[PDB]
Amino acid sequence: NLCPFGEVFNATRFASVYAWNRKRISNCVADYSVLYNSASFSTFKCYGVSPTKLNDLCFTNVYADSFVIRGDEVRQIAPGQTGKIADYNYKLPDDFTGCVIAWNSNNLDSKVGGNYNYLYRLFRKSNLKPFERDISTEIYYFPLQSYGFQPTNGVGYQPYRVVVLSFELLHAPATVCGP
Amino acid sequence: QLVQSGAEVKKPGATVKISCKVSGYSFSNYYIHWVKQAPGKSLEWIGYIDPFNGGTSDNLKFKGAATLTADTSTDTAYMELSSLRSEDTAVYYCARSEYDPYYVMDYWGQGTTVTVSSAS
Amino acid sequence: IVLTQSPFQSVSPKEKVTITCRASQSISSNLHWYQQKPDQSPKLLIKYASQSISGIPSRFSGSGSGTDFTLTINSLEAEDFGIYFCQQTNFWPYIFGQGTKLEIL
Repeated sequence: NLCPFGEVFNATRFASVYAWNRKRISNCVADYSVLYNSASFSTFKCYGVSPTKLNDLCFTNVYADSFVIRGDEVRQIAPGQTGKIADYNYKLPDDFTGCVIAWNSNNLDSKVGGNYNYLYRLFRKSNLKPFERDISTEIYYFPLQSYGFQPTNGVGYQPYRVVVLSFELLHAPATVCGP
Repeated sequence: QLVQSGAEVKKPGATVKISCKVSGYSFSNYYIHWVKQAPGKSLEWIGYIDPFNGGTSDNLKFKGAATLTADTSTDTAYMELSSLRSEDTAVYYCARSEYDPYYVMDYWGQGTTVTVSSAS
Repeated sequence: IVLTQSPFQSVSPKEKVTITCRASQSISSNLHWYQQKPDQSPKLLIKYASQSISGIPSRFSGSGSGTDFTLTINSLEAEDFGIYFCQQTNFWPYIFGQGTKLEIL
């Protein structure tokens, strides 16, 4: 069979940087070749494994995540960084095997005047540990401020939908990777 | 400024590694692109490595197992090309890159040919 | 994301000679352009197709709309021309068009 990467890549809406769409996935066969024959992203940076290799390697579980950031801010998403999204909203674990995809969101997440519905978490009582989620608005004020998504702003301040993958064959069984 | 290895020639079947060392800024905080330059033809992108993690976004077009590794100790990136073969007798270039999606390759290595023949 | 800008050039120098980056269906606002010299590691000329980086004489300007972009080398002489490659962007395999060699009288 398969299992629908569509609902994260080919979806409509987008989750915030603190409330982000976490999704364990398993018992599949996944045509990463689809991820390739898409040819629509901006960046497809793959840690601990090369895109051809993650095809022919055992996968027990996945941890797909869907959200958005402001363009430049995508730099924050890497092992060992600081910033709003880098620490105060997420963190890329340093035992990692999955890998990251991201691309512009202009005619889906922007418009004249801009969009507001996206809210970061600018402060925090605790910089979100690897992969953790503080979906509240705890004080440190409630730090969740929006970002403007304007066609005339900086391109690094244009909205970029990010979708991350995170693989885990700890000891869990088979049924991923396709072939 | 970037510095490669000298010009090289090899056999089919086996593999090779090439390198590129950096000077003048914070290496560990700047991508490095690897670009193939054809023999008497156009260009072709082959990948890039982040210096700090295996940010090896790898163009598929040729899957000669073109693996990227690096080292922040000596500030040198390594391109491990496998399956040396006819389509590879070209000039490979490291290239200075933006750290994230402002990608431009403006500072380069000397460019190194990796010739492929039937023998040495 | 295939590019097919301009096979080569053949024109009197000193003129406003245009090389026409015909982008495929993918309208990417971003781009780059690099100057290549014979057996010389090329260097990016036009950053983001509109901004100038430090160290470029203003002989060749870059512009364009959506997908289709252009580079107008204004008043180019017999001292500067070589090959000129176009550099795609965000679309994942950052393909490079088959370039723009520049020959002149």
